[PDB]
Amino acid sequence: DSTVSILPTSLPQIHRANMLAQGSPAASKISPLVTKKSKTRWHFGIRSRSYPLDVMGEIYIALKNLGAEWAKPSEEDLWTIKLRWKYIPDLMKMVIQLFQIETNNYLVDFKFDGWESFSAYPFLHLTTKLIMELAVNS
Amino acid sequence: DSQEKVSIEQQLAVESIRKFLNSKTSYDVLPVSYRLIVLDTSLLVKKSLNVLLQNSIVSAPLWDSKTSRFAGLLTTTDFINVIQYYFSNPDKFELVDKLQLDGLKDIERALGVDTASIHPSRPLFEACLKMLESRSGRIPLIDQDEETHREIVVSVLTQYRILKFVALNCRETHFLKIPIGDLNIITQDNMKSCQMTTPVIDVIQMLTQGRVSSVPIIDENGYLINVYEAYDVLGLIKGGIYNDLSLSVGEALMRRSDDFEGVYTCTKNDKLSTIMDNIRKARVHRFFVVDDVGRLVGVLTLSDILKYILLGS
Amino acid sequence: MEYTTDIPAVFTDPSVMERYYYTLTSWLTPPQLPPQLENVILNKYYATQDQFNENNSGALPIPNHVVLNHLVTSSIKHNTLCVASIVRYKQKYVTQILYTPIE
Ligand SMILES: NC(=O)C1=CN([C@@H]2O[C@H](COP(=O)(O)OP(=O)(O)OC[C@H]3O[C@@H](n4cnc5c(N)ncnc54)[C@H](O)[C@@H]3O)[C@@H](O)[C@H]2O)C=CC1
Repeated sequence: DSTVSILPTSLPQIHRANMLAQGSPAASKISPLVTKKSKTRWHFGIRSRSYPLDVMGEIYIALKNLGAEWAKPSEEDLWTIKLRWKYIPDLMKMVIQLFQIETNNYLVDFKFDGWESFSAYPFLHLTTKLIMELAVNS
Repeated sequence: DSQEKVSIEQQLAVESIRKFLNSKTSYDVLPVSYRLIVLDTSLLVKKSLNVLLQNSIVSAPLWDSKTSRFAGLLTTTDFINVIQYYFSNPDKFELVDKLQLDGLKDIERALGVDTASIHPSRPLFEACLKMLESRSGRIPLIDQDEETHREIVVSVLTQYRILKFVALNCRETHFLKIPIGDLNIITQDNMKSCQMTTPVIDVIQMLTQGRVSSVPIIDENGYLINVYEAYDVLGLIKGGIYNDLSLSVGEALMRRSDDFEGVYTCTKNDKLSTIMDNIRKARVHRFFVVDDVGRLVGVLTLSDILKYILLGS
Repeated sequence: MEYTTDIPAVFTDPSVMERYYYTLTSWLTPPQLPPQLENVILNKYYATQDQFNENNSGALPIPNHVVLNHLVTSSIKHNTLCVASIVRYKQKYVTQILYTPIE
């Protein structure tokens, strides 16, 4: 019934072999493109080997040089930065949080918090600026 | 009587598919969780090519970080333009190598060459219509950001995925038993084709000249041997190519990856039931219509299949 | 809240954290990482998506609602940064990925 087929000469192995039999010089020279699709390892935020106050110090310096503002933190939330960034609402809100993985291993978590007088790309672009500023200052 | 029966079940199957498209939104086609890959426009064309190949995609929305706006889609057409510009301007290798995605518009100007979207909540039928008439195989799903009041890409919807979505949900496709030859939906007239010795650059020229996704490759006697797709251009440009420009299509086709899924063929006596079966089981973008002995008579693309579903014979 | 560009003294002046240590519990140290934000979970969330589109296994990976709007990163490759955020669209979930160059 079905006359739906895959054209055999369209397959790489037959196409190559026909080109080689035709004597073509480029048959042996040209190799098939092998795209090594390597699985990327993903992490939330960025990790740091420095210690809490040092890390928190580094982050604030970056924030300040990048022109951001932030709230005054209380005793219960020292490792939380409630910030605002200039970049129709005008100011983007972010919440940065420091977590502990191990005694020498810490994670800097970045969270989009909204807008003040949906798409994550403005947020993603800004964190990009922030991540880059932090890498220089190291 | 039996041909009258076949005919009524076809109408029945078509009308059912249509109702499904009118009852669903583009949003419904979306997986419950999925990835959207967007490229900043200041990224190198060179590097954006690697991004597409690494992630098994052929398209990506563009984002302007300076203006906070989306800036259209990167597609194989953009890479055609770069190839054509370079071929015409082989002195400008350095410019092409350092070309950024936001520099793509200047390339277009130098060559003298001239985007639909849809709100996800809109009927899927309407998304099919807009895509057809935009003469594109893709439609960006754009909504409004609740805060910034800005246009946001939710996803990109392809013809293949829409047709697969139909196929998966609607097994009535089985009752589409009228041979495609009797449906007048195959393009037979003015087939743009080439031979194995045709320079790949000229085949690429045919791609933009005809505004088609592929060029069938025949022999002296009209037998279908292979096909050159716009997709193949990515493989051609990969890793920077200069000596491999004036190459023949036959030679260029050796760059094809070993996991190339092949070219699909059918005859006039094949049914859409079978066609939808294939779409449901594999990523097939077109079916080249051949005769008893394998000579090219025509082509049935996803746009032809979709056009029939929406509009009829 | 009131906003200003003045870095909290606790990170610039050793006297401040000293006072805390000395004036007679968990708040002196950053909180432990929530199980939801563990990279082993984040990538099995990635592997189940890849398992459905390349092999068709089980159901799609619904993200835990905790991780929504949090930055995802990977190693810098070819001077290109690759960041992401898992965000809500109606009842669906979009992992919005951005490739930007390091200029
Ligand atoms: N640069 C452009 O404007 C381009 C536009 N497109 C458009 O994308 C839409 C959907 O694409 P697909 O489903 O891939 O269909 P397609 O791109 O293969 O569609 C081209 C139309 O002409 C026919 N066709 C295909 N190849 C042909 C050939 N080699 N010679 C003569 N006719 C040929 C098809 O049956 C179809 O009716 C179409 O409307 C197509 O025109 C595709 C590539 C480039």
